[PDB]
Amino acid sequence: LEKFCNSTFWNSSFLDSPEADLPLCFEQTVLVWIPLGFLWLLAPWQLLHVYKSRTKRSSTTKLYLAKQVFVGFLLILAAIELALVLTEDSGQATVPAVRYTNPSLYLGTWLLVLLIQYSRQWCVQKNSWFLSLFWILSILCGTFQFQTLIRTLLQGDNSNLAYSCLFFISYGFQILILIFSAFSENNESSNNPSSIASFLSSITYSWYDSIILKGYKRPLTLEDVWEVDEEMKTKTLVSKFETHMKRELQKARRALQRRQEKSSQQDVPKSWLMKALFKTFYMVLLKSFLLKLVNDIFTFVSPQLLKLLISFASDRDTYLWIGYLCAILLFTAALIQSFCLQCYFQLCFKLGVKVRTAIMASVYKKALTLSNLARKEYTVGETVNLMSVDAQKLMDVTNFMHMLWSSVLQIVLSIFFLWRELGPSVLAGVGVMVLVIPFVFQLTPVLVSVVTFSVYVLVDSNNILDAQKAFTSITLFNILRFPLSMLPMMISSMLQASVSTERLEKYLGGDDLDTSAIRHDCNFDKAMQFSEASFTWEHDSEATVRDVNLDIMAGQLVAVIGPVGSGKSSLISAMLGEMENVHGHITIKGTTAYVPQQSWIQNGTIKDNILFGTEFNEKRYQQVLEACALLPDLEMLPGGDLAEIGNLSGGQKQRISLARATYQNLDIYLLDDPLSAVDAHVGKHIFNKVLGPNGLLKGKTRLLVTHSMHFLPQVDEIVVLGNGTIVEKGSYSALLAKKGEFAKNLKTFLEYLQAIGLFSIFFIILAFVMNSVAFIGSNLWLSAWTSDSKIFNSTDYPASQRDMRVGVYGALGLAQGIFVFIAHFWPQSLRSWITCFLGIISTLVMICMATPVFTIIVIPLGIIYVSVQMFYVSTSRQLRRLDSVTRSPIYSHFSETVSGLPVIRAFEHQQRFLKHNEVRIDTNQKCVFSWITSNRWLAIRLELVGNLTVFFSALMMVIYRDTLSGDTVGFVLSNALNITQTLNWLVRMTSEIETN
Repeated sequence: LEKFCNSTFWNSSFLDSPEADLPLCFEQTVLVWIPLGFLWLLAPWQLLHVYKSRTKRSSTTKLYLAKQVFVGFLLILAAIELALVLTEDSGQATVPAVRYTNPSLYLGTWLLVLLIQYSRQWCVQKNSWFLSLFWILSILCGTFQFQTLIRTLLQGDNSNLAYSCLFFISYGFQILILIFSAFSENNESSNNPSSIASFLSSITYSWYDSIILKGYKRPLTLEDVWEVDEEMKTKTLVSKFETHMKRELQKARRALQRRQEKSSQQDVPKSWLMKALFKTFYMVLLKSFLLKLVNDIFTFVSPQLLKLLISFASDRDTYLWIGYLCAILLFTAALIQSFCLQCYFQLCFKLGVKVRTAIMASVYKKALTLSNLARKEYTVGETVNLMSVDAQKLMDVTNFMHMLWSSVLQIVLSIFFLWRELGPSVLAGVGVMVLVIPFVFQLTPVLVSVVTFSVYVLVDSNNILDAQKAFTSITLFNILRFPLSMLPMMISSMLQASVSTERLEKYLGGDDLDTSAIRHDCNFDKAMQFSEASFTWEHDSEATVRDVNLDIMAGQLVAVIGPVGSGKSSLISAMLGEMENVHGHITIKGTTAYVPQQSWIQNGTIKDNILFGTEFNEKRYQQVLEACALLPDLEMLPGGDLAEIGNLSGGQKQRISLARATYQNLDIYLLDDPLSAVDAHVGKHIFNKVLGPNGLLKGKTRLLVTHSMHFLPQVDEIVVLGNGTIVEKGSYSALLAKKGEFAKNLKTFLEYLQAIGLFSIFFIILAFVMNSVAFIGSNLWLSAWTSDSKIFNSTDYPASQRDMRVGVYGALGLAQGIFVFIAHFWPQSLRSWITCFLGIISTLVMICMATPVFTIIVIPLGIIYVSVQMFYVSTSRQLRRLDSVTRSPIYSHFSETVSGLPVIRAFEHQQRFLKHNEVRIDTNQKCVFSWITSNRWLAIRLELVGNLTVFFSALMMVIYRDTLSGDTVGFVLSNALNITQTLNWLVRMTSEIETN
C-alpha cells in the first residue's frame, strides 16, 4: 500500500538509532486497522445475542447519556476532521487517500459504538467485555500515533495543526469514555451486585468491595451475605445432572446385562458417575482449560525478557529505547497473567461447588425411593457419609483436575528452556528436583543451581557462565518448583476419587422400591382389602404372611389379634410396601397414617412436629392436644411447646406420635401397637378418644395390632392371626361365646513470646537473621563469577580461577542450607511466615543495593500490602464461621430423613421433606461462593503490589544505566520476578495463624 499513503511502510532503518520512530503509513494503517476490526467484525454477533434476549428497558440515566454524547462529540471531531481535509479541497494535491478514510471509517465505527451502547440499555451487565476491550485496544494502539504527533510539533515543524489537534482531542476522551464504562453501573435493585458489575469490576473483583468494608466496621450476619445466583440453586442443578444420569445409568445397564447374555448368544453398570457429571458441566471445562493455556504461554515471556534487559545493560552502547520498551512490556505481561490465572481459578472453584451440591441433593432424593433390601447394607452413619466425605472428595478433585494436562507442559517446556541455555547438563538439575518430589521445597532453590552450574563449566573445557545464562536459568528453575510440588497431592487426590466415584455409583445406582403389589384405591366398597396375597420379609423365603384374604368395610375398628410371632407386625408393614410381594395384592383406601412402633420424633419443638405441616387452629390443635392427653405432659416440660426434642422421656415420645397423625385427619389410621407403654388409664380414653366410638376419630377407619386386650371388648371385628394366614374372623363376644379357638386365645391372657522465653527467642532471632544474609551472600557471588566472563575470553580462564568459583559458590550452597537446617530444626505455622517474610525483604534489600531511589517508593507499596491483607483477613474470617454454621444442618437432615423414611412414606409428605433440603444446601452455597470470591479478590490486589516492584525497579535500571553494572541488573531483576510467587504463600500463612 506504498502509494496509498505515498509514504514509507516498514523501512527498518527507522528503528536503528536513538530517535527511532515507526513509519507513519504503518502508524495509521496496521495500528488503526486492528481496533476497528475487533468491533466491525465480531460485533454483529453481540448485536443479536442481546436482541434475542431482549427484556424490559432499564431507566435512562445520565451516565447512559454522557457515554452516548461523548461518542457523539467524537462523531463531531471526526466529522470536522473530514470536513476540513475536505474543505480546503483545492490544495492543488490529489488528497493522499489515507487522509480521507482514517476519519471516514471513524465516523461509521463511532455511530456503531452508539447502538451497541443503546442495546446495552436492555441488559443486566451494562458495560460488556466487547466495549471494554474495543477501548483497551484503541487507546493502546494510539500511543504510537500520539508519540509521533507530539514529536513533530516539538521539533518546530507546524505543517499540520488540523490532524494534530483533532487526533489529540479524539484520543483525549477515549481515556475517558472508558473511564466511564467501568464506574460500576449504579443500579442497586439486584441483591447480588455480581450480575450488575462492568467488565472491569468483574476482572478486578471490586464489586465485592462493599461486603469487605461492611465487615471491618461491624459483625457480618447471614443476611449481609448475598444470594447465590439462580444457575447455582439446588433445584436447577439437580435437574441437569438427572437427565444425563438417567441416559447413562440405563445405557450402562443395558450393555452389562445384554453383553452378559451375548456371552452366550444361543451387576451394576461398570461406569457412569464420572462420565455423567462431565456430559453436564461440558463448558465450565472448555472455557477453563483455555485460560490455563494462555496463563502458561504468558508465564514463559517474563523469564525470556530478563535476558533482553540484561543484554542491553551489559552494553552501554545499545539504544535507550530498548530499555523502556522492555520494562513496559513486562508490566503488560504480568497483569495479563495475574488476571487470567485468578479468573480461571474462580471458574474451577465454582465448578467444584456446583458438583458437590448436585451429588449431595441426588444422594438425598434417591434415599426416599430405594428398595428396602438395598437399604439393608448401610447404617445411619454410613448413609450420611455418602454425602459428607464422598461428595466433598469429588469436590476437591475438580479443582486440581487441569493440573494433569498443564503440569506436564510446565515441566517439558521448562526443560527445553533451561537446556537451550546452560546445556545438556540441564537434565542433571531436573534429576535432583525429580528425586526431590518423593523444608525440602525451601532448600531446592539453593541446591539445583550448585548442581547444574558447577558441572556446566567443569564437564567441558570450552564453556563459561555468562549472566545472560545464569540469572535467566535461576528463573527458569523457579517456574518448575510449582508443578513438581503439586504432583504428590495430585496423584493421591485423583486416586482417592476412585473410591468415591465407585461408592456413589452404588447408592445412586441401586434398585428402587416396588409398589405394583399394593395399589392405592378410592373406590373399594370395603375400605381396606387383602386378596389372599403373600408378602415376604426376606428376598424369596417362604412368606411370613401368605394367603390372607380379608376385606375390611369402612369404619370398623379391627384388632389383628395374634399370639406373639404369628406374623402380625408384618401385615401393617406390608400394606405400606416395605416387605417384598410373594403373591396376590392388598388394597387400602385413601391416605394413611402409620403411627409406628419405634419412636421417630423429628428434631425441632414438640408443637411444630404435632403440626407436621399445618396452621395453629385451636379448635383442632387444642382438641387433638387435649384428647391425646399430651396436655399434662406439656406443662411438666420446661419451656412449653418451644421445648426442643433434640430431653424427651420414653413414654412421651410415644404420645406425640399418636397426635402427629391425629391432626392430619387422613382417611385410614393403620396403627401398629400404638399404646405400647401408655399408662392404661390414658390409653383407655385414647382408644375411645381417637380410635374408638367415643372420641375425636370416632368416624375414622382404624386397624389396631393388639398384644394387649385391655380395651379388647369394644374392638368391633377381632381377627386372630395364624402363622401366615388368618385363622378366623369374628366379633369379640361371638368368639368368646363359641369359646373354641378363642377360649384358648383368651386362656393365653507478645504473650506467646514469653512462653518460649524472650531470651530463647533472642537466640532464636539470632539463629533466624543470618539466614537472610546468606541469600545475599550467594547471589552476590554469582554476580562475581559472571563478572569474569568479560576478562578471560581470548585464550581462557585460569584453572585455579574456575576452581575458586565453583568452590566458594559451593560453600554458599552448603552454608545457606546448614543455617536453614539449624534454623528450621531449632508448630511450623510460625516458622513458614518468618522465612517468607525475610525472603521478600531479601529481594528488597538488594533492590536498594543497586538503586538507593527505591527506598523512597518501597514504603508506599509497603502500606498497600499492610492494607489489602488487614481487611481480607477480617472479612474472610467471618465468611467461614458462617460456612460451618450452614453445613452441619444439611449433613444432619439427611440423618432425620433416613431414620424416618417409614412415616414420611406413610403420611405421604415426601415433597415437603425434599425441599427442606434444597433450602438447607442453598444457604450453605452462599457462604462458600463468598469465601471463594474473597480469596480471588486478595489475589488481584496483591499481584498489583508485586508487579509494581518489577516495573518501578526495572525503570530505575533503564534510567541509571550508565552507573549500574552489566549483571547487577540481573541479580535485582531476577529476585524481583519471584516476589510475585512468595507473596502468594504469605497471607495464606499469616491468616492461618490469624485463625489460631
